[PDB]
Amino acid sequence: EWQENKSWNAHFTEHKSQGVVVLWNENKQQGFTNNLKRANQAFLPASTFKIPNSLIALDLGVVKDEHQVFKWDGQTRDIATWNRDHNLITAMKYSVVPVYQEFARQIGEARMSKMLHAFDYGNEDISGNVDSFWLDGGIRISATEQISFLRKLYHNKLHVSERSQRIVKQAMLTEANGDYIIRAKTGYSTRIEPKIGWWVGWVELDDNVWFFAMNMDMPTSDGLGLRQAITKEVLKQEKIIP
Ligand SMILES: COc1ccccc1-c1cccc(C(=O)O)c1
Ligand SMILES: [Cl-]
Repeated sequence: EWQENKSWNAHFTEHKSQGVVVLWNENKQQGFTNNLKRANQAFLPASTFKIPNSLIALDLGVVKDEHQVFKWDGQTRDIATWNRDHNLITAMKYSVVPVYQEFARQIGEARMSKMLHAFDYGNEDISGNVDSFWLDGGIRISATEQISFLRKLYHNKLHVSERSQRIVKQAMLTEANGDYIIRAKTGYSTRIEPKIGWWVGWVELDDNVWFFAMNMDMPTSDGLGLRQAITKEVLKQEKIIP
């Protein structure tokens, strides 16, 4: 069942923005969103693709574990945190595209395509360059499809090993305190219009889990912090977090 709550639009408009938040109550199997249409519109996944990419790299042995060091290639890039060595944990934390581009090359087109189909991930279309298709190729995924994929990951139901799924969920760890745990991944899509920011993941409570997926218009990098800020305002309004 699905319910549309347009009152959340206030959280976007008060920030002169537009977007969608989708929430899923796992216990009650009920979904909530401010915009049913946009919840089902398909966008480039951008760095949210690091979730499936990590799973595939681990399950194929391209990545041994979360400690393996991927050495900086020595090319100075405009994002300072990328000009350093990384492991899976820090590569996720800092959305280190060049590390995941190498993952994709080693995975290869054939295995990547098969695995995304097994994951039922978005439109499952890797058309484009194997090392950038999630940034400017043909792959697309909606906010509701992100939730479906994330629910499988949470339950270890994706068609990779349990170990691979546990490692990626560890690497998704974003926030934890005495009230909740958030495992999530941000995304920032600029190469194909409309430019958007993503935040997808879930909130673990003592007795329930709330999956979430949001995207919003992102004409400049100035508003990136609104991805988390708007989501949490919705979570607070729905009394999911204090
Ligand atoms: C394509 O990443 C960027 C492009 C332009 C400006 C900043 C970034 C950036 C770099 C790393 C993480 C994030 C982020 O999702 O918060 C954003
Ligand atoms: Cl953990």
